[PDB]
This record gives sequence, structure tokens and C-alpha cells, in this order.
Amino acid sequence: ATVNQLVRKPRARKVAKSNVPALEACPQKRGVCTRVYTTTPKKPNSALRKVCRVRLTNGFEVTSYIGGEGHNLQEHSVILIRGGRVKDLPGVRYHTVRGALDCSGVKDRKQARSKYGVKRPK
Amino acid sequence: ARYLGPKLKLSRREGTDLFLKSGVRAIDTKCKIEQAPGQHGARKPRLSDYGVQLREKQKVRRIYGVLERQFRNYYKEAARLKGNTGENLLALLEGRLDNVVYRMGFGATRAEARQLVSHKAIMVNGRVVNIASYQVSPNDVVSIREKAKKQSRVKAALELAEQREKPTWLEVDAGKMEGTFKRKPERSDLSADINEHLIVELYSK
Amino acid sequence: KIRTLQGRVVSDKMEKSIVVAIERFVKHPIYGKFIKRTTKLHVHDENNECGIGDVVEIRECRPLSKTKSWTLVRVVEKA
Amino acid sequence: SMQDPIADMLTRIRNGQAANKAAVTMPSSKLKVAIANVLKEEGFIEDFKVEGDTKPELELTLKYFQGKAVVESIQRVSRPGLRIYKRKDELPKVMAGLGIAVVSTSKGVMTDRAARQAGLGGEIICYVA
Amino acid sequence: ELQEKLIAVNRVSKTVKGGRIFSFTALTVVGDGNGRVGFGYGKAREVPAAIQKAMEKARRNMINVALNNGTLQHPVKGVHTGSRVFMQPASEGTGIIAGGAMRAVLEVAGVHNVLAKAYGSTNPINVVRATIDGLENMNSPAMVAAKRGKSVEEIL
Amino acid sequence: MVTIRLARHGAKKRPFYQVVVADSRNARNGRFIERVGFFNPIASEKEEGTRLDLDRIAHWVGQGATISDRVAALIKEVNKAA
RNA sequence: CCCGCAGAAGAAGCACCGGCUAACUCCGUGCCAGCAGCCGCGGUAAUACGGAGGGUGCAAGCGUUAAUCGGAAUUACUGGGCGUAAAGCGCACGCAGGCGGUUUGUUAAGUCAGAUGUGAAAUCCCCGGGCUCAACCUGGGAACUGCAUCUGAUACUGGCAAG
RNA sequence: UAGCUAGUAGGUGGGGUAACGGCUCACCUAGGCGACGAUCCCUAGCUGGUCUGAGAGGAUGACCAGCCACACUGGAACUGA
Ligand SMILES: [Mg+2]
Ligand SMILES: [Mg+2]
Ligand SMILES: [Mg+2]
Ligand SMILES: [Mg+2]
Ligand SMILES: [Mg+2]
Ligand SMILES: [Mg+2]
Ligand SMILES: [Mg+2]
Ligand SMILES: [Mg+2]
Ligand SMILES: [Mg+2]
Ligand SMILES: [Mg+2]
Ligand SMILES: [Mg+2]
Ligand SMILES: [Mg+2]
Ligand SMILES: [Mg+2]
Ligand SMILES: [Mg+2]
Ligand SMILES: [Mg+2]
Ligand SMILES: [Mg+2]
Ligand SMILES: [Mg+2]
Ligand SMILES: [Mg+2]
Ligand SMILES: [Mg+2]
Ligand SMILES: [Mg+2]
Ligand SMILES: [Mg+2]
Ligand SMILES: [Mg+2]
Ligand SMILES: [Mg+2]
Ligand SMILES: [Mg+2]
Ligand SMILES: [Mg+2]
Ligand SMILES: [Mg+2]
Ligand SMILES: [Mg+2]
Ligand SMILES: [Mg+2]
Repeated sequence: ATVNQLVRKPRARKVAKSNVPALEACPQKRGVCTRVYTTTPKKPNSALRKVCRVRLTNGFEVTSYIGGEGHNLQEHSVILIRGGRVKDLPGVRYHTVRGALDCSGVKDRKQARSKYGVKRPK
Repeated sequence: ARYLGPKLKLSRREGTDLFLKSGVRAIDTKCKIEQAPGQHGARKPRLSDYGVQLREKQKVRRIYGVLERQFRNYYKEAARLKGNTGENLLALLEGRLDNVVYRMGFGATRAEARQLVSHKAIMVNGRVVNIASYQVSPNDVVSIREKAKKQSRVKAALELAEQREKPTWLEVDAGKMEGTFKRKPERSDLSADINEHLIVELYSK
Repeated sequence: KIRTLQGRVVSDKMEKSIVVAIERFVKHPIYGKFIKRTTKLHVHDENNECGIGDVVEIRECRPLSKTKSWTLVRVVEKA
Repeated sequence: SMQDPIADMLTRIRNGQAANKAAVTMPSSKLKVAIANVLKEEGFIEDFKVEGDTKPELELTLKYFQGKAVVESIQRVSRPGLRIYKRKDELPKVMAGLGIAVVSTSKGVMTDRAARQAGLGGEIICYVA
Repeated sequence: ELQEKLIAVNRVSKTVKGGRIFSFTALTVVGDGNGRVGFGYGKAREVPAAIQKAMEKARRNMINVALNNGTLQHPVKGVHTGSRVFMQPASEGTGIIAGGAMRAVLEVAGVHNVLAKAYGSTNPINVVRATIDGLENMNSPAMVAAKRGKSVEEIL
Repeated sequence: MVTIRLARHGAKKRPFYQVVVADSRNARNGRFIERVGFFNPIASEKEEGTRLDLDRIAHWVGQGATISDRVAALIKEVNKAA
């Protein structure tokens, strides 16, 4: 606080870590589903939430939520993951992108289609 | 780049009359002006400060036919200019070429005026100007060219205008179909119901 | 009139040469406190006409060694 | 140790005003007397009186107007831990010109406005509101 | 002519053997638009009653403020429990650039051009407390002249 | 050597040349010693379009600066008009 | 760029609608399926999931992700604190360092004032001008808070000398 | 990361450079740097600027313009203004 103290050793800016460090400041990243399974939520919720452990192009092994009803995923399925946590599952920091490399869009969705990789019906 | 939808709908949502139709037939006869738009119109939740500001902004934007990016730009320019920001913004909106033609009276609606401008019917200082956002300057004569001078719509518009209240800041000749933009209008000359201050605050949060 | 600087002779062992601290009383960029900063300069002095602690005025010149590009002009306060 | 006499004097004045003391006394110095003169001229105190020869004591007679202190606030600024010098264009306006800032200039201790008129800056000793 | 507006209404509870007792608190602020402002804090079992109580309280114990041409007289700070507030006069036409509660009290007071910020806590009740204190603790050139025993021209 | 030449500035299809003295090696729009005018070949009527600072040019020529053909033409034009 | 031809003709989507946050209803499911930026929603009447209608906001775009500053006075120079919220070394001595009662003199390093040189052009801003308008281009200013040197003031701080 | 440095720091004289110079060499002196962070480690082209911000700041250095360095990796010189 004393100016002398500050002069000797000035004030350190608070280096804020990322909440998505596997992306490494990329907006998305490709990875291969090592394993796709369901898991139980955290305390005030009941579900079987779909999640996949993915080996990323840059080495990292993350786990990624898979939104939407039903999915065409299995082992050795190249997918793109994006930033975003599921508050709900402990330790899950990434969503898969529906409607990319090896993930289909959700069936019979008429709203938020852009979010679920679904093409416009006619 | 244009709103392509119901006009009385826009008016109903705002609450006020936005003048989107010619005014031959009264809007209360043309629509349920009392009832708000949609399945759930007959309900009035109490509007937050943000909400109220937004509604007024919508009103002015709908009245003139400006999309959001353009409106924001107008606001920025107004703020930059010296003097009062809201007053400046209103002046800019009035200055718009489509608005000027409407004031003069060659278009029944602002939509009509915009269409004419688009279709190259209007010359500013003897040069066919095509842009609706064209800022007219003080002492600028703006006239209908002869090919559009034969337009029955234009003549109809003139009659309607004669019915309407004439602006002090313009001078228009119906036979010549030419008007001189004498000066940018003052706020006292423009309508008092517009609360430009709300717009300024909203774009200053 | 020539540009010249004053400083205390911090050492005088190396022959024909002295080291001259030129304390400057600068202000700190952010905090605004005035801090004493120092600039040691290897100065050439022929005849070794100087003791330690002596205030001495020096001017800049063509480099005389790897590190030595200043020469003294007059010694003052030989104490 | 006493490390700032001007600061001490200002505090003394403030406490006197708080406690409604009529006068406040302290060891006199030339800078202190000058500051006092500025205050008197500007009208924040009624009077000062230096008294003694070997160790003289400055005694200021404080000013009250409606039961409350005239010197509403009075802070030292250029303190020993952090000296403040301003250029004539950077001279502060205290309370939008209502309060004064005693500034030590090349031509002696004077108020901020006077210094500005002259066209010179200096060490800003203190603000008074 | 005594324009008034309610800043915040908040429901608060006490617990009893039975269960919870809910009640509402209404913070209102009234002012004449010429300097006079007064805030009121009413409490009642239902909201309208609370608001009415607040209005009555506010209407009494208002306070006059030396306002200069629809703006502040000098930069003023204000403190209270946590809500520490800064507010600075600004040129005519800037409008009131001020937070929520703060905006209300200033607006009813009749200041049209200020730059405010609420530092510290922003608890409506405290911030209003701070703002009123700050506004009061602000003298005019007439007042300073009176205090120092000078003319206004000597002070400027 | 030092030369006096046009530097291209403006938009696509709307060139505006700044007349600059500069060491010939330097790139067209790069480093230049002094900017001693401008020339606007698309300038309309009731617009000047050209302005050559003649004293500076004279000084540079004296110092030993070669001149671009276009600049020479411009100088001739300025001289005639003026 | 202008002139002529025909004919509304070839040209509207995306997100959102529990609160923050502008915009609400019905059906389907029934702690499942799913949603989520935060707080949360869903266990048989779901304005929070999915569909529909209606509305709101943007619009040839609209959403999501990443990233930086802002809000964040949340590294507090301007502008924070330390009894109990995180925070006073267990207590002392003490070198470097930081600060230094009072008077006079001198110096002029800090400080202040003025001048000269420089601080490239572009950018930012102001008044103009040119592209039908805008973006964009562009004339002239202003600014470039700096740095260096010289000449002054002695208030204060520093040095030296005496008290 | 607390000690680092023997052409190392300075001198005299030769040699070398377009030019000053431990640039190089022979001898002499034992210096020189370092808590105002030397040395060692990690990271990084620099600036006008850009974004943000009331400001002070923070982040940043794509495009445009100035400077530096490199040209498969590592050395070397020749030619030549
Ligand atoms: Mg549960
Ligand atoms: Mg567009
Ligand atoms: Mg803002
Ligand atoms: Mg030609
Ligand atoms: Mg709402
Ligand atoms: Mg259902
Ligand atoms: Mg949703
Ligand atoms: Mg159910
Ligand atoms: Mg919701
Ligand atoms: Mg839904
Ligand atoms: Mg901050
Ligand atoms: Mg704190
Ligand atoms: Mg505890
Ligand atoms: Mg302890
Ligand atoms: Mg203790
Ligand atoms: Mg002293
Ligand atoms: Mg000392
Ligand atoms: Mg000096
Ligand atoms: Mg123009
Ligand atoms: Mg420049
Ligand atoms: Mg002294
Ligand atoms: Mg030699
Ligand atoms: Mg030789
Ligand atoms: Mg690198
Ligand atoms: Mg800020
Ligand atoms: Mg590149
Ligand atoms: Mg090579
Ligand atoms: Mg050769």
C-alpha cells in the first residue's frame, strides 16, 4: 500500500485461467471418441447424461457432453468439440457440435435447428 | 433492409399512430387500434425502464423505417456532433431524403416516398438521387422529374398533403412539384410526443 | 558551452580510468515517487587526477576502450 | 518521530475545529507562518499570532459561523512519502473553485488561483474546502 | 410539485412458531424538482400499504439542496454503511448518467446533468442514504461567501 | 538518387497521387524524405486537383534531384496555368 | 454512368419468449427424455424439455464457441484494505534503503516558467472537398500528453557550509 | 536463478578497419559487472499504431508505413560504391 512498497514490488495482475484449456484458444477442435457412455448427474437432478471421452488432435483427453435426443456415436468417430460446461455433470467442460464431421443433427427438431445441425424442412 | 409486414400491426404494438397508412380511412376502422397485437394482446404487464425505452425507440424507428445498425450509426453521429444529442438525432432523421419527400408531400406514406426515391423519381439539385438515407442539406431544392410528374400517385399524394399540416422548415410548390429544404427543422417544430431522451439513454447504457 | 555531467568517483583503481556514478533523481512512471537512479560510467582520466568520492564533471567523446567513452574535464571537491 | 510539520499543523487545525476549540497552538516555522497567512487572507481562520523567541509558538484563532467549522475539510497533499508538483495547466480546482489549494511557487506560497494568474506551478501543499 | 417515485420494493420475512411471516418493504423518494428531496422507507404486510407508508414518511423530512442551474455545485462524495457514491456536475445537455436508485433520487431532486457512480455496496436503501447525504453536504458560492466573510466575486 | 515522383494513394479506380521527394531505391509508397504536393487525375471541375509546392521543388532540384516524367508534365501545367 | 423493354414479376431467414431480458398460450412427456450464460426447470395441469400457434429482437444475415478490455474500486497511481470477514512477522536489535525539528547563507540537482530543435507519413479528432449517399478517398488544422538543449525564479525538497 | 567475468576490466606499443575500439596480438596493472537484480532459465521481432476505457490504465503488434533479423541447417569469404 505504501508507495515505497509498491515501487519495490508493484501490484500483480491476476492471471485468469481459462475454463476450456484443452481448446487452447481455438473455437473448436477435432477429436476421436475413445469412449461414449452415460453418467449420472449432480445432486438436484436425475438423468442419464450422454458423454464421450475424446482424444484431441493436440493430445488432450477430454470428456464432452452430447446434446440432443439420440446420437450416431461410437468408438473411432471423429467429432468437433466446442466450449461450454454442463454445470450438471462434474468435470465436463465441452460440448460436441451436432451437425459436423461425424455427428448427425437431431431428428425432427423444428426450433434451434442451427444449434442442432438440422437442415430446414420444406 | 426493409420491414416487409403488417403496418397497422406495427402501430398497434407501439400504441401510438406511426402514420404507416395514407389516412383516407381511419386506423380504428382499419384495425382494432385499442387491442394490442397477437393472441395475448388484451394484457398489459408493467413495463420495466429498459422495456419502456425500447418501446419508444421502436416507435421512432418504425415511423421512419430505419433498421437497427443504421439507427445506431445515426445516434453515434448525433452524439459526435456538437449540441444536444437527442435533438441532433431527430434532426438527422428528419433530414433523411425519404422523410423530406414525405414532408413535401409527393408520397402519401413514408413507404411511398421511399419507393419513389428508390425508383429514381426524385432529383436533388437536378441530379436523380437514389438513396433513401441521403442527407438533404439546407437550401437544397428537391423536385419531381417530369416523367414522375405525370404520376397519378404523385398528384394524389399532393392532394393528401394539402389536407395534411405543412412544415415550416420546407417550402413546396405543387404545380412545379419542387420543394426547397430551407433549413434543418427545429425540435419545437417536430412532434413533442417523441421522447428522444429515452433513445439517447438506451444507446448510452 | 558544452554538455557535461557531474558525478562522484566510485572507484579509481584501473589506471587512467575511473568509474563515476551519475545519480539522477527521476520520478517513477506510475506511482509518482521520486526515486534515485544511478548510472555508472567508465570515464577516462589522464594523470589519474582523482580520488574516490570526488565530484567531477565529464563529457562524452569518441570511444577509448570497450567500455570507456567519457572523459573528465575538471575535478571539484577533491574530498 | 515528527516527520511532517505542515501535515501535523493541518491535523491540529482539523481537531480544533471538531472539538470547537477557539485557538490552536503549535511550534512555529516560516513555512507554517506563510501557510497561515494564506489561510487568513482567504478567510478560513480569524487570526494567527507568533509568540516567543527561542522556540516560538504559532497560535491560530479558528473561525465559526453557524455553530459549525468554516474549514469543512483540510487535507495535506504533497506529503513526504510522495511529493506532488503540478504544472500551471495541471493546477487543481478544489470544489470547483470554491475551496482553495495552497501552492508553493517560485514566488512564495500562494493560493492556486493566484499561482495560475502568475503563470507558474509548484509544490501543492494542501487542499482546503 | 412533489413528484414521487418508488425505487425498490422488497419482501422480507420473520419466522414464528407457526411458520414464516412475509412482509414487504417499499423504498420511495419524493421531491419537488427545485432542490427538495426526501426519501421514505415503509414496511407493511402488503405492498400498497407499504408504498403508502413510505410515501407519507418521505413527504415529511425532505431536505433542500443548493442546486446550481439544474446540476450539482461541485464534485461531491458520499459515504454510508457500504454504499460509497461519487457524483460530478456536468455540462447542460449531458443528461443524468447515473445508476438506478441514484438516478431516482437525483431525478426527483431536479438535477438534470450529473455523472454518478455507486462504488462499494449497491444496496438501494444505503445508496439512497449516501446520495442524500452527499447532496446535503454541498454548499453554494453564496454559502461559502457567507462562511468566509467575502463577496462572491472574490471567490468566483 | 533522390527523385521527385508520384506515390499512389486512394481507392481502386480512384487514384490520388502524392508528389514526394524520395530516394529512388525506396518503394513507391514507402519511405520518403518530403511530401511536396499532390495530384488528383480524376479531379472534377470546380476542384483544384493539383498542387505542387514550387519553392520546395526548386530547392530539391537545385540539390540535385531527378524528376519523374509525370511530375515534369504537372510542373509544366502548373507553370502555364499560373 | 445514361436510355429503352417487359412484368409483382427473380429475391427472408435466424435466434429467443421463467427472472436477469423485450416477448405466452395449447398439446406431448412425467426427475424420463431433455434444457442451461447464472439462478434453476422436469417426479401426471412443465409460460424453463419437444411440437404447434402467437409474439419479441435482429435482418441478407442471425445464432453458438474462442479471445481481449469494460463493468471489476475484483492488484485499488487516480482508487482497497488487515480486532471478529482473507490479511500485523512471537518479540527485539540492526546494515543497505525510505523519511527527517528549527535558523541563516550559498548552490540550483529535483521543481517551476519561457524559448529553440525534434516528436516521419498514415491513424485518432475538427472544419472542408470528392465518389448519387454512406463506407471509402482526400485538403488544411489540431493533436502527437514526449524528449533534448539554452535562459530565468529560490517557495519547497536535495547538496555544501555554519548555527 | 546470487554470485558472474582471464581478452575478462584498464594501460603501453605493434597489427587490422573506410572509421573509433580487446577489433586483434605481445607485455604490464588486477581489475570489471552485481540486491537500481549481474549471471542463469522461460517467453518474445520492435515502433508509429490497434482494440478497449471517462481517464489512468489493460490487452495487443494481422493489414498499412519505419527499423531489425533470416533465406534448407551450420561455417566462410570473394566480387563490389
Ligand atoms: Mg432431484
Ligand atoms: Mg446491411
Ligand atoms: Mg459507457
Ligand atoms: Mg485530362
Ligand atoms: Mg419481460
Ligand atoms: Mg410433455
Ligand atoms: Mg431453449
Ligand atoms: Mg405429468
Ligand atoms: Mg427460460
Ligand atoms: Mg421449450
Ligand atoms: Mg480495474
Ligand atoms: Mg476489499
Ligand atoms: Mg475464523
Ligand atoms: Mg499473528
Ligand atoms: Mg504482536
Ligand atoms: Mg527539513
Ligand atoms: Mg537524507
Ligand atoms: Mg535544474
Ligand atoms: Mg460530401
Ligand atoms: Mg504524425
Ligand atoms: Mg535547503
Ligand atoms: Mg592503443
Ligand atoms: Mg598503430
Ligand atoms: Mg519466436
Ligand atoms: Mg473503468
Ligand atoms: Mg501474414
Ligand atoms: Mg546460408
Ligand atoms: Mg572488395
